[PDB]
Amino acid sequence: HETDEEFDARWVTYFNKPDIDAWELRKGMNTLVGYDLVPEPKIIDAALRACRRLNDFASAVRILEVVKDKAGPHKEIYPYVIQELRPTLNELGISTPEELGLDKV
Amino acid sequence: STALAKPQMRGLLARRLRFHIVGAFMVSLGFATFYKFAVAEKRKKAYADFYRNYDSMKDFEEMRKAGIFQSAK
Amino acid sequence: HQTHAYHMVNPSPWPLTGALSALLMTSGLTMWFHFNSMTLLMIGLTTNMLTMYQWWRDVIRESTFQGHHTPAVQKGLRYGMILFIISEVLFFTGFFWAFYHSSLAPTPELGGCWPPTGIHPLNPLEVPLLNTSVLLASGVSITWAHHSLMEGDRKHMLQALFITITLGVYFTLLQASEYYEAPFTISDGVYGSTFFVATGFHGLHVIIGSTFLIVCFFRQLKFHFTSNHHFGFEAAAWYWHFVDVVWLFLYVSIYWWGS
Amino acid sequence: HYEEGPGKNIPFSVENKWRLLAMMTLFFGSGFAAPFFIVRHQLLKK
Amino acid sequence: MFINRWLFSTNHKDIGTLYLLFGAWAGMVGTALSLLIRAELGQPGTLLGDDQIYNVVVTAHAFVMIFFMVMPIMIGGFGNWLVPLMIGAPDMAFPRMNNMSFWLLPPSFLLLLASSMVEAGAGTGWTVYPPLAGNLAHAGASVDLTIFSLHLAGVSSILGAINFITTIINMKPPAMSQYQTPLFVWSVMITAVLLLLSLPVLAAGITMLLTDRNLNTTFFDPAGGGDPILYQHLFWFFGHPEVYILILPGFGMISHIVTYYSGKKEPFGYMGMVWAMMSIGFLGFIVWAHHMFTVGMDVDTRAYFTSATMIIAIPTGVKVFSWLATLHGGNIKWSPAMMWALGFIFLFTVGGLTGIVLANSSLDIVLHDTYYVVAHFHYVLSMGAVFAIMGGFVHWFPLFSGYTLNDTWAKIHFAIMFVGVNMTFFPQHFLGLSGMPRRYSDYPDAYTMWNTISSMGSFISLTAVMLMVFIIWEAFASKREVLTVDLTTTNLEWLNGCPPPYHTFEEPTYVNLK
Amino acid sequence: SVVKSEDYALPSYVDRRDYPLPDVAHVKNLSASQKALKEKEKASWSSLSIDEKVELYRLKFKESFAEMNRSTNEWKTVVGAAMFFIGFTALLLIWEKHYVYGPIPHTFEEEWVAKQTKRMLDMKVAPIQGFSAKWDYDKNEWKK
Amino acid sequence: MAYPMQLGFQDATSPIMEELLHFHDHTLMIVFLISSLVLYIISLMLTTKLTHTSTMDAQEVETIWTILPAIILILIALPSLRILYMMDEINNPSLTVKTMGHQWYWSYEYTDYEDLSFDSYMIPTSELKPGELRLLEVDNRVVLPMEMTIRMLVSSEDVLHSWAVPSLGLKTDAIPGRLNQTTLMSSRPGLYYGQCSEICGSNHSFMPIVLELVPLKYFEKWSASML
Amino acid sequence: APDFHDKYGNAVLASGATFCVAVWVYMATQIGIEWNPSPVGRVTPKEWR
Amino acid sequence: ASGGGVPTDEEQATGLEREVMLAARKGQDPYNILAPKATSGTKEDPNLVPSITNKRIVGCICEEDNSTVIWFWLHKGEAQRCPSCGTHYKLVPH
Amino acid sequence: FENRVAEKQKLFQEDNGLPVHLKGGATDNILYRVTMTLCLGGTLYSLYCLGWASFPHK
Amino acid sequence: KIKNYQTAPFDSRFPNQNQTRNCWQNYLDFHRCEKAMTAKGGDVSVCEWYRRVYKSLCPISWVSTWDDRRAEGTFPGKI
Amino acid sequence: ITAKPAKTPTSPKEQAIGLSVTFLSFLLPAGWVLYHLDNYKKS
Amino acid sequence: ASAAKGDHGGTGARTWRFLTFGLALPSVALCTLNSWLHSGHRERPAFIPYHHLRIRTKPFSWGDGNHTFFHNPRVNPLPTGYEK
Ligand SMILES: CCCCCCCCCCCCCCCCCC(=O)OCC(COC(=O)CCCCCCCCCCCCCCCCC)OC(=O)CCCCCCCCCCCCCCCCC
Ligand code: HEA
Ligand SMILES: CCCCC/C=C\C/C=C\C/C=C\C/C=C\CCCC(=O)O[C@H](COC(=O)CCCCCCCCCCCCCCCCC)COP(=O)(O)OCCN
Ligand SMILES: CCCCCCCCCCO[C@@H]1O[C@H](CO)[C@@H](O[C@H]2O[C@H](CO)[C@@H](O)[C@H](O)[C@H]2O)[C@H](O)[C@H]1O
Ligand code: CUA
Ligand SMILES: [Cu+2]
Ligand SMILES: [Mg+2]
Ligand code: NA
Ligand SMILES: [Zn+2]
Repeated sequence: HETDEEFDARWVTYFNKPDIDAWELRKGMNTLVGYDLVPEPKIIDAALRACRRLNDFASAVRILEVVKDKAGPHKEIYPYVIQELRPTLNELGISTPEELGLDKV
Repeated sequence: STALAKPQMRGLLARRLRFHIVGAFMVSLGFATFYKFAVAEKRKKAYADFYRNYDSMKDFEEMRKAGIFQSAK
Repeated sequence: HQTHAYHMVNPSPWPLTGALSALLMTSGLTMWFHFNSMTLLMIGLTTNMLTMYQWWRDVIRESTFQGHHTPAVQKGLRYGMILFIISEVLFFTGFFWAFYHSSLAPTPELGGCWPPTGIHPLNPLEVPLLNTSVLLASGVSITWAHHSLMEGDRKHMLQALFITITLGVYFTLLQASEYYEAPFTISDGVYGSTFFVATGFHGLHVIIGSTFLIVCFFRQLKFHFTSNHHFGFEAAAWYWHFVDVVWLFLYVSIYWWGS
Repeated sequence: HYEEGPGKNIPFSVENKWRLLAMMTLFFGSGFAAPFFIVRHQLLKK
Repeated sequence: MFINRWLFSTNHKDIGTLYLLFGAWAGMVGTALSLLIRAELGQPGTLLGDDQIYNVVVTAHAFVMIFFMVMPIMIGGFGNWLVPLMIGAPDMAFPRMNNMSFWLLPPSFLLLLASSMVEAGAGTGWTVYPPLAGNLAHAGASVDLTIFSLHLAGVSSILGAINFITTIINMKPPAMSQYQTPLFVWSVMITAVLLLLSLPVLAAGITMLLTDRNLNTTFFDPAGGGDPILYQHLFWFFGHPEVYILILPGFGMISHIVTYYSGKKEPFGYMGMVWAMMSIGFLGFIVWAHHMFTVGMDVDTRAYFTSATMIIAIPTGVKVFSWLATLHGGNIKWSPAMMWALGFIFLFTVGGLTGIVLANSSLDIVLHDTYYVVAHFHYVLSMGAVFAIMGGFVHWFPLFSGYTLNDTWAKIHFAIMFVGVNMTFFPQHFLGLSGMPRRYSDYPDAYTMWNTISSMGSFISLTAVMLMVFIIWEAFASKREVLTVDLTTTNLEWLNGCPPPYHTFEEPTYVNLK
Repeated sequence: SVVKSEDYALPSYVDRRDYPLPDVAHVKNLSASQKALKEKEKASWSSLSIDEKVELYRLKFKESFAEMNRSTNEWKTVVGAAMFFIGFTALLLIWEKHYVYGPIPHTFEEEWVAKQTKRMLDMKVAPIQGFSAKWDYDKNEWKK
Repeated sequence: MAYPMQLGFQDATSPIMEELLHFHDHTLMIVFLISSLVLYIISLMLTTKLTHTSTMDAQEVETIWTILPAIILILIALPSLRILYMMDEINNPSLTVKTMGHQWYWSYEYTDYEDLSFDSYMIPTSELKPGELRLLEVDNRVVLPMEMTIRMLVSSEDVLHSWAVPSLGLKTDAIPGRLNQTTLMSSRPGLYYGQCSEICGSNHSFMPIVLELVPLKYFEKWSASML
Repeated sequence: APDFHDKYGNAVLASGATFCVAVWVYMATQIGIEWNPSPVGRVTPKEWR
Repeated sequence: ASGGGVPTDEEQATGLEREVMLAARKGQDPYNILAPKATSGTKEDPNLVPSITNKRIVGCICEEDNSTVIWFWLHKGEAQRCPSCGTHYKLVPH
Repeated sequence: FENRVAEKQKLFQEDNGLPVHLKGGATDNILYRVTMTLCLGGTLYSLYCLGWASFPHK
Repeated sequence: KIKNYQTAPFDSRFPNQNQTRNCWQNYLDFHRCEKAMTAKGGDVSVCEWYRRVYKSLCPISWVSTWDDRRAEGTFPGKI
Repeated sequence: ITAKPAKTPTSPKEQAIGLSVTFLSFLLPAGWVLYHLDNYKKS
Repeated sequence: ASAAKGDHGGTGARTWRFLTFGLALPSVALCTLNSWLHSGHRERPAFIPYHHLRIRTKPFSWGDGNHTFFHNPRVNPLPTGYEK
């Protein structure tokens, strides 16, 4: 019932659709976070670039927050994902929640 | 300087469940052994030890001498 | 304004008057059994009949006269009547259980036999057999009435339904006579107890079912039923077949096997 | 037709919270007190 | 307008509201009776009187808690409010007959109060066994008033069962099959089938008791060839189904609550949950004589009833594990309703397991008619049926009223009740194992410690009950109006707002068949 | 901003960590400067300041994840108040003992209990485990 | 009899009561295990921020959830039914004693040979001799020979009662018009207490049972002296 | 801004616990409740006959 | 053997019963007795949801045999999508 | 008999706001008042009888 | 003839907890036997086994009531 | 769930009044009966 | 058996009328004949005051308390025997 790689590839393809609309962005992220996994950086990268095509900076930040949330107590996952995404963050000018102060309670 | 290693990212909930259900089973076995020893077997031994050399007439005579009976003085 | 097919019933006082009638009938029975008085009971019986009359009157107003019985509504009433009959079957089942319990294990006080010492049962081949043929025949005539109605035949519906009612009344009169003539009574131990309580509740249901058929008879006289829409008639026919089947079980169990 | 909305779909008023407290006090208090007064009734009989 | 609306109702929400108010008042009566029981037992000696006044209190306690509190709240209250909304129906099938099911209950309760006021009351046990309940050992009107109270409650519930079955079968959207209706709706349908089949048999048995008391029949009197044990069979043929009637709507509410506060769109294993409730309902008709293991039945009959009773653990275990599997992976919201439901899962399991102990007829010889039975059934009733009622009440109060409770107060309430019921009933296991009988106003001295603790626990529960009244008052006093409710896509009863309009689904939902 | 009762049938905002992108924006109406900010968002986000990025976030969302997931001191109130009411219950029990309960039976007097204990040992109540098993019949004392 | 703060069963006085103790220990171990496992799994489900809220397939796991409880039920039923049929097995009694329940006391009849019968009433609390047990002593005890298989027949001359002696694992309902049989065998001499175990009216709490188990020769002489 | 629990939670917890312990200890020990504990290790058996 | 005299529904049905009868003859279902058949549900071919007002609740059985129904208000205007499966619905008021 | 159902349909569909239990006219109101009077009066009488039966009588 | 009676033995006709019919049957048998003997000219001593069994098993009040009803002519069993 | 602030806020003092009244409504009538039990029993 | 009739082709009122007049009512007529050939008193048995019959644990709520509801003096003895 489909490899990890086939799953990730379906999701990359989903977010990479050039004319993806706002509804499809939200549907995708809200569906994805129901699964027992933290999404691979390559999925998050495609979702963040969808945010860019949709001119939605806030949803890009929210997506980074939900990556951290899905890792639960595994505190090593989120800094790894951010590390892997730094080229995309720099290219698109996406500030992390931490850089925006949005990790303060 | 250094980069971070890729950690496990998928199936973390399922992994947690499997590990602890297995641990629950091991503890359940540990408990069953403790209970057989501390309760079930203890009771069998107490009853077997009590009756092994039990003298019902001697028991009766002790009770009779203590005055407990209507039918035996 | 609705765009479903179901019936939003006008606010109605009959649920409250019916509930109070139940209070008056039960506290009335208590007053009769323990305080030598029938007053409360008579009030409760009266308000009960008034409640039933006006409630079912209104159902006729809602359906024949106002058109609220769409097919969806009629289908619900079919389920309601079937479920009601099922609950009545289970009520009688308790009395059959009592009968078999006592007759299959007759205790020493009875003589350790069934029928008990000193009980002389009715001959099941005399009036009980007659009553059996009467209710079976009425199940045939009500079926004729049903088909006449569906075929649009007013005169033969009325004839068949009248014959059905007459047979119901014949059964009731025969049973009343058998009650008077019986040499045993309800106080004649568990034989009399099971016999009269079980056949007595059955006789009450025969009277109820006969009344329902009579309601249908007068509604038919007044042209309420169409050849396709006549659930009150169907419900009365189902109830009547239920009363016939309960009789057949009573006949086989108490009158024949229990003799 | 009927009143709709919060505080309107109930057979008791909630327009004044202190009148409501009184009504709730009588309502639940009377249910709780009844068995005690029935016991008192039965004790005072014989 | 007030009389038209509240005495002449044909509206499923208003009638549900009437049932909730009635059940809440009954709950106070039942609580007071439970406190009188535990006051009598809270120190050795006699407080109130001999076993007659004591067992009138015990008997009324049970009837009030069962017939006037649990059944009206679960079936008449939550059932009427929620079932039509959960299937998009505009009301019940028979909305005027529905009002008579409600209005039969105040007269039923009046008859029960009358039974306790006349003569010396009905000190019979809620089972009303003859000959103690017959016209020599209970001469006078009390037992007949009890019988008539049960007749009216029985008619009320039989007609209600007819209404719910018809509504649930006939009034769903045309595209919705029975396997697309929520589990609470299933739980009510199955409860209604149990009511339909079981209450007429009770009606038959208590009518025979009435005629033995007043018409000189002898169904249960050996002098006429009758048998006291026949009454027990007829009673328990109803009475075992009755305990499944008491818990099944609770199971339905627990499924909804656990799903909702887990953040899930659906319960785990829906068709297994349907199967399990149907299986429990079916098995619940073939086990009744485990209430009669000491009456002198043949050994093979005892073996059958032991075995059939134990089978019930299998579908029930599927439900427990499926609730756990619904929690699994949830975004857990630690609401007060969730706390009630979590307490339910655990404490219902404990009580169901002591029920499996009792199912063993050999052990039941020593446990029958002792406090081990009392401990068992209050785990499933005071910590199961009641916890589901409290969870459902806290969860749906904002739907019914349009106002929110104070959640901190509701959690305080849960905490107090949890301590109180466990302090009340846990020690009763020890009293039962060590031989304290049921229906006693006083006990040999050795039993004093656990009776003292149990009575102290009952007073903690009293404090929780009083606090519940205050909490409901505070909510209506402060008038915090609901705004947004999450998860409406899988909880249709919320989608018409809080409270929903008097008429809902005047235009039915659109559901296509595809 | 302001959510109204009459809005219950419209798509609504929620902060929930498993529904990260709600069905509507937290803020629907934009001032002149907020409109200009949404225009600027169409250009490179590197040219937005930190404050502008925060303002865009707070137009879209009400609470951050860290805010919506924060813990509270509520448990102290709950536990403390529960213990208060449990303590209040003991006042009721004290009242009951003082004004409702009379003397317990004379069989609880110390001398009665001492004699009854001896008689239970004389009839060897529970001699395998429960009671007399704990008495040393040879040394005439409770087993240590 | 029960003793203060008792948690479990009274000590066994008959072999069948000993069987019941071991069977209860077995079943209670299972009850504890299952309850503890459910409580533990609850806590496990509730203690992680990890989530998985999409649809979960149930088919696989429900095999475990039904087959394992079925096995456990069979492991309870086997020893349960063994004891049940052991209880029922023919034993050939040496003695038959009848007891009739009444409001509110028990009568006893020993009519194998002579017409011996007497009434047995609770000792009132005000008349207890020092060291006697409140609500449990009777004026006339049910004297019986120890180490012998005895047939008890139980009935009632009024309402239901039930004749119970927990030490011996006995409870038999007392039903008018019915003669119920049970067997009793005490491994030891002594005094074994029980209490009426079917609600029977005003003094249901106050009609106890006291068996006095002694050697046959003492029982015989007691019997003769009770004529 | 601090809520009720930030402001008062510590006091509620401490006062509630102190009150609860004190009044239950008083009830359990000072008002003549007979708990009827086991005589084992506690009662000196005394001649009765 | 066989006269007449029993009214037909055509002659005597009235009120809502008669409205349902007459509409069924025309193949119309104004009182929602039948389940609507789905379209492909694309944005191009949305399910058309009649209403006598400007919003109606839709229940979406996203896949055949799902036990979970997904419920939402459909409002007049641009087609909306089921939040679970995305199938499109458009309100056709009046 | 002749079929007068159409007449009754017109009467019970008249747009007069009356609930169905009163819509036949003045006789409905009379029968309703009789029923409700017997019910409420009988219920008060039953409460009196409870009162009487709740106490012993010499 | 084969005495040493202690109590009534197990009887396969009545193997269950309810022993009512065992008492009843032996009461009937004894009295049937006694009727046959007192008449035709034999000794009631051949009835003795039934006498011992019913006396062992039957509650005194049952025997007493049955005896009274035989004297009254209201005993419902066949003797 | 979300909700509006209270339309008619119930202050801590008002809650203390409502709680006290509620508790007294249960406790006073039962307490009166239980206090007078002996008065009833011997009469 | 399963009887011995015939019929069908399309069910109807005519067939059920045929059954009503051709089978059902003739059967009632036959049983009415049979029943009234066997009617008239049979002799009432000796009165015996059996204790399982003529039960009185509470007076009946009508009459003198001692008569059943459909008491027939000819065949229903009182606890003390037949009435004069
Ligand atoms: C389960 C209900 C939840 C609340 C429970 C509250 C109760 C507190 C315990 C909190 C923990 C309760 C767990 C069970 C304690 C068993 C005590 C016992 O010695 O039982 C012994 C037997 C009889 O045994 C014997 O014949 C040999 C006795 C040897 C005695 C030596 C001295 C022992 C210490 C004496 C003092 C104990 C006093 C206990 C006094 C307790 C008063 C309240 O009695 C029985 O069968 C009792 C039958 C109980 C059947 C229900 C099982 C529920 C299990 C819950 C599992 C999860 C854990 C909950 C963990 C907590 C989850 C929240
Ligand atoms: C809500 C009410 C309720 C419910 C649901 C139940 C549920 C059960 N009850 Fe209980 N019971 C009562 C209320 C209830 N009972 C009452 C009121 C009485 C006394 C009546 C009176 O005399 O007044 C009583 C009496 C009673 C008796 C008679 C005892 C006696 O009088 O001597 C018995 C006997 O078998 C019994 C058994 C059971 C069983 C087997 C269940 C089963 O349905 C329980 C099934 C649940 C589980 C087993 C737990 C969950 C399962 C798992 C986690 C799976 C794994 C488990 C195993 C492998 C064992 N009950
Ligand atoms: C073809 C005849 C049809 C029956 C009509 C007779 C009136 C009875 C009305 C209801 C019948 C239903 C069963 C009631 C129980 C007993 C009546 C049994 C049938 C009957 O009529 O039995 C008669 C006795 O009636 C009696 O005691 C008492 C009769 C008067 C008391 C009526 C019953 C009072 C109790 C009613 C309880 C109702 C409980 C209903 C619960 C429903 C479910 C909630 C028999 O007469 P008999 O002189 O003993 O013997 C004949 C000797 N020649
Ligand atoms: C299980 C449910 C009940 C739980 C416990 C109830 C707790 C009691 C609350 C107070 O109840 C009151 O207590 C008073 C005593 O404190 C009683 O006054 C009585 O005693 C007073 C002081 O001795 C006199 O002044 C009064 O006249 C006299 O009525 C009074 O009547 C009663 O209402
Ligand atoms: Cu005798 Cu209880
Ligand atoms: Cu049961
Ligand atoms: Mg019992
Ligand atoms: Na007491
Ligand atoms: Zn969908």
